[PDB]
Amino acid sequence: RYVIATSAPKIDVSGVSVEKFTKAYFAKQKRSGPVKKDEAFFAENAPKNALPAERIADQKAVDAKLLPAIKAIPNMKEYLAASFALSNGDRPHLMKF
Amino acid sequence: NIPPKARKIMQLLRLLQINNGIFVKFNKAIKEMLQVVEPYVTYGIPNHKTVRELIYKRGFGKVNKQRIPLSDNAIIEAALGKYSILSVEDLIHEIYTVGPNFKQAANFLWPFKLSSPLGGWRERKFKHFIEGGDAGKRDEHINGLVQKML
Amino acid sequence: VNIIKKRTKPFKRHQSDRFKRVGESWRKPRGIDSCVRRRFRGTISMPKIGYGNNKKTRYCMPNGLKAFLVRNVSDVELLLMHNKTYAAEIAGNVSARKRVEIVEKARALGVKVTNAGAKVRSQE
Amino acid sequence: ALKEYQVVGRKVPTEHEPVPKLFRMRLFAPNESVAKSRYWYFLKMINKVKKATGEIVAINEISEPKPLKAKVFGIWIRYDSRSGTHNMYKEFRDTTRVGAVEAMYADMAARHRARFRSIRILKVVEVEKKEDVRRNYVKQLLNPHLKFPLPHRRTKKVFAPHRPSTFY
Amino acid sequence: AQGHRLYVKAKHLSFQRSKHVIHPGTSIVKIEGCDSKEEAQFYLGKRVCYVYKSSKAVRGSKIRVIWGTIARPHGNSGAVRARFVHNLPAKTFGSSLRVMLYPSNI
Amino acid sequence: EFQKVVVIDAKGHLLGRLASVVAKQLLGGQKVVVVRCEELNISGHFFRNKLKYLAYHFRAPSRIFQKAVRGMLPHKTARGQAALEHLQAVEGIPPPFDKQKRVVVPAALRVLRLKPGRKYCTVGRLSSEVGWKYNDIVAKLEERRKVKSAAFYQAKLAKQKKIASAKEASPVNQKLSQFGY
RNA sequence: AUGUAUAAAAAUAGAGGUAGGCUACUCUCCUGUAUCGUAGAAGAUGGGCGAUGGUUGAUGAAACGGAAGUGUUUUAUUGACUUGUCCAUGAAAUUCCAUGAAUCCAUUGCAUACGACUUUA
RNA sequence: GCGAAACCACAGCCUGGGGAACGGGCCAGGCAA
RNA sequence: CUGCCGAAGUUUCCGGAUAGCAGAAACUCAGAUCAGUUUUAUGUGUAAAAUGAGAGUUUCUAGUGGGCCAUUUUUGGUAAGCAGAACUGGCGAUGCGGGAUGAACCGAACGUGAGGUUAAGGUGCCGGAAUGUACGCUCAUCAGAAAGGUGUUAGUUCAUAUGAACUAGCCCUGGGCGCUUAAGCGUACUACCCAUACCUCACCGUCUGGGUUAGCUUUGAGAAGCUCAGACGAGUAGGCAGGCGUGGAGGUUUGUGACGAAGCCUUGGGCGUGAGCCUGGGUCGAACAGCCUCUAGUGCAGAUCUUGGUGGAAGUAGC
RNA sequence: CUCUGAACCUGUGGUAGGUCAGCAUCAGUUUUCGGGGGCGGAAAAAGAAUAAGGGAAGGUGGCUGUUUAUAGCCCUUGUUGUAAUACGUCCACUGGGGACUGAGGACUGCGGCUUGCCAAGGAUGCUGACAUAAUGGU
Repeated sequence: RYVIATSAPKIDVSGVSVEKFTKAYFAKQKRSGPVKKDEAFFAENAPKNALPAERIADQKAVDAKLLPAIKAIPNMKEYLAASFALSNGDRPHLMKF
Repeated sequence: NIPPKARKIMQLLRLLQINNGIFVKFNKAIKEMLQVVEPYVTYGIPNHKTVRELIYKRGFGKVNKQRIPLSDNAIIEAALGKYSILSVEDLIHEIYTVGPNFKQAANFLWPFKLSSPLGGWRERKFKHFIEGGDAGKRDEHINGLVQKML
Repeated sequence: VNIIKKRTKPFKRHQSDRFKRVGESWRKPRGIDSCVRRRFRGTISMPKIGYGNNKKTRYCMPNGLKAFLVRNVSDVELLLMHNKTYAAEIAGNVSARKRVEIVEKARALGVKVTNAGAKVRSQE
Repeated sequence: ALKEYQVVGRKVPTEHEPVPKLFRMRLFAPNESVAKSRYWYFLKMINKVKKATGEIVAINEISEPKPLKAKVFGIWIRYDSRSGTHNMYKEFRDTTRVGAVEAMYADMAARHRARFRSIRILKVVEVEKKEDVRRNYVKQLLNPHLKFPLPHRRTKKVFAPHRPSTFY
Repeated sequence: AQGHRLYVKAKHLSFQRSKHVIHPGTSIVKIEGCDSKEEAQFYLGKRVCYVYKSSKAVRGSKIRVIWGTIARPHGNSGAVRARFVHNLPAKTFGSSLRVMLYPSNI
Repeated sequence: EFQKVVVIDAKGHLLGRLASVVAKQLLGGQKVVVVRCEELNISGHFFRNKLKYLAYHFRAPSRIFQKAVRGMLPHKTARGQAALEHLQAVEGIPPPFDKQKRVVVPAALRVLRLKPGRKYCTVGRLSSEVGWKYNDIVAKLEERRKVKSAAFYQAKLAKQKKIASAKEASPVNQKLSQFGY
């Protein structure tokens, strides 16, 4: 619902392994990791959930399987780079996206 | 401000409320009967769809003097089993074809409480239908009207 | 079955705002030519049985509990088996001495006390 | 949405009148029910036959046999005024007989404030001969030199930036 | 500052009302570029919002937004009927309402 | 399309129709400025409108146009009072607005509303003999501004011609003409 | 606030432009869904290439603009930027929406319901 | 300096129409500082 | 304080007894009778088919026991209007949408709410809704929302392309702003706006019809309980019912209270449709309350009410 | 011997209480765009197509007059055909958009799919954020 379906020329995405992408992979980390009742005081237990490398390595593989795909289509790489916006007198119904 | 003679006639027809609707057996006595209530009712010939659709969507029985919806075939046969009416199709057939038990079948259906029509009536409503209003006889034009109140 | 009310605002007496000898307690206006009694536009409402709330929700606090007035510590004990529907209201004249006895007993019993922090003071 | 409905009716047969005569006339009604009611009123005026005394036998609508070919239609009408007794006959050029009829009703309803009940359609005929045409305006529409600019041009998108050209 | 504005500007006209009786539960909104009832079908269901500022600094910011949802069209000129979580104040007549493009059906 | 500030030229516009569209726009929280109000037009010949004013006291059409709107808006309501100040009616085209675009209202244009051969009255001509005594100076400013504007237009036209020739000379133009640009 | 973008006059029942020597021309209109601008971690780091132009900021003022000119250009130089054509990194687990004069005062009669007024001081 | 009584639903621009007075309240109006 | 029922508003004889309306009870029946009903047919009445509704009695007892308006009917009128009787409805006991506003006009008759759609009336602005489409007519130099016209518009008819006589419409003469091939009129067809109305659902109550015990591990026997279904909801006079509150009285809570009773104020929090209630804080300082019954000097906005207090008038009349 | 989920270490094991937004699959009430079709109408009328004839025109060619020419039209048949469209009506035909509701609280019943399962006797899932402020009230 929060995505506008654009009629841009379709890009082959068959190459990337999409099966590993599941609800568990995108699940938010469980509210876990109990701490002993002395470190909560003085605020000396704060960890960081910094993005794991394999999450990037997953994406770098995805980039390695989609970045080669996209440059072949002319202006596609720049088209994704550009940021969508509306000018004055813009009627979303009239101009199909 | 309904005339007293008109109100007695129309209570006899169980049209106690505005935008109500009942089935009437057309006969020689009916024409001169509803002459008094011509500016207060409209009527016409309903096709099988209108007869079917009213009983399905808005057909409520009269079981122990209660407005009991007809959403199961057991209700009709419990009340109209003696007249070989055993399901909704038979009720439609007893109404549409006007069988021997039309008097009992008609009384069993509670007066259909229709709604204000989709799109409303004509610009003016309380004149004769032939005179641009929506009162009085309209023949096969009733079906278009019921499909606005269904 | 959630705690939903057909109206929040109270019913004030007609013309009770203008006068001070006139109390805000709702009194039925019996005036023969009273247009406000006659239900005109721009007037006030009037209590009707149509304003009653759900019979499974009448007497229910916004959190779903029905207030129950406990005088002494004996009363707080009988709410042992209705702690999910009733809340131990502590009477207004119960002294601070028995007020703690009521709150400590009710805490272990599992019941909810509505005015558990009145006249008392915590100490760590 | 007027449409030309043919109506045929006859009185109820009885031992006194075993075979009733067939009365048929073409009248313009927006629906079948209006046509039948108008036919009974016409017969009461002329033959004095009640609705119960008679019955309709056939109702049928008539399309324009050549709706794509322009024609001229002359209608004779009797209209009710303050005196309650008036007669008129008018001519119109249109491609459909119903189109001519609804055109006259608007003209009657404008010039004389004429109601549907008051108007009774007396005669309908097709004008074909050039010499048959009598009215001046249709005469001007008959000569082959019909050429003139479009009248009433006047052509929510409010606040148009430029001044409208309103020309060719 | 070309960019941003993933929404469509709209103006809050008034309430749903008779000649003398007003029901403030629903409000009339005239969306730009909408000029027919058949066209307003596209905007049925979108999320409209009223954005205003205030002196108090709440959560470190100064912006308060009253969300809403377009429900049905209103007449032949592209007006729509929008219901908000809080009924709009009667002072905001003739203001700006931002009709963002979600929930998108396209 | 609506703007924070809108300039509307009153030449060749009906008073009532112009009053209606601005009345709705003013209630819409929009600032509207009306110029050349002296050139507004009212259906009916000159004598009839003269008799209308004689029965009726502000001589300025800018005030008269404002007065017509004032009774055409909820003046008693404080919302109507606030919306009144957002409307600025001035005679001629003042320098603060001469260098800005002047849009027109189709629903008020005489050519789109008046039958040919129908008499009409001009407010500035009508006001000339009722107390207004500034027609010459107002007119004198009009030719002075339009002469300067015409010279500006010629320079803009020459610039437009040069860039149009440059645009056609550009091979990029017809490279992707399939888009209609 | 969200591009907070846009200047002819004038006919409209003919206008405008275009070109020729007011007289003979031609072309466009029939709107703005037009035109301009809108490409980058709000638009990054650099490498270029390519313009070697463009975009502007900063100040140094020149003219124009009486009306309400307070803004339009002209620029002078400098500072950057430049997605104009391209690259390489980079930008994220928030891992589905919520974001100093004057008055009183004194003088003062030129006044005078009373102030005011009236010069002087 | 010493000091009332009467009175008091509440008020107080009109213009007209508002059918029963309506102006002192209602609607159209202007006014309204 | 809430809930239910709720007239009559007048015949008829004669201050009344009747009646009638509304109830309240007792009866007998739905296989019995009915109907401000309609037909059929016999001579408008009468008698015997449909459409509906269960229908009929007896007893005893509150209130009314006026009108206004409108429709109509007549008779006369009588300057002319009109008047006089009637006739039947509506208001009166009744709010809401519309009619600029307005008690009689157009709609629609009312529990609290959500959505939907409408009636009457409306879509230029104020004003919610098309500055809709098609077609004409209106030019007013007072529009508009008896007649005359060197007044037009369409014309007709008759005379020989022109006139005359005419046909009719409209103008001239005799809610605001504005509107003028309308935002005027007239017709037609689309679309839209909205009522306490119509539909669907939720909820409160009322009435009606059920179900429920060898009380079955569904446990739901305060049988005065629990449960199920449907329709319904204006209200004066008046009738019926259930409750809230005050002082005191017998019983009771093995009730509360100097760790603060009663009271009082307070934009603290709650509960109940409501009468009312419970509680937090501040003052306060010696008593008080819930429940079942008993009981009465028991509930206030009025009485030119009694008593006390206090203002404006007013620093006024003034001394 | 069991038990005390008994106290602690041991678990960093497993599930996580209200308020408010989000989407989804459903249900009731709806409003709005569609698509595909059946039957009926002069079996639309037309029209195109279609072999002619005749006719006159506001007359082409010839010359106002004229009759298909160096334009043709109209009418009449003929004409494919069971044309198609439109209109009217039906579908227990189908595909989307949006809003408002969740009353009830084991089990029954009535249906369909095939004991089980289901859109069939009324809402359940996936998630989040807020909470340590949001939602709220005065």
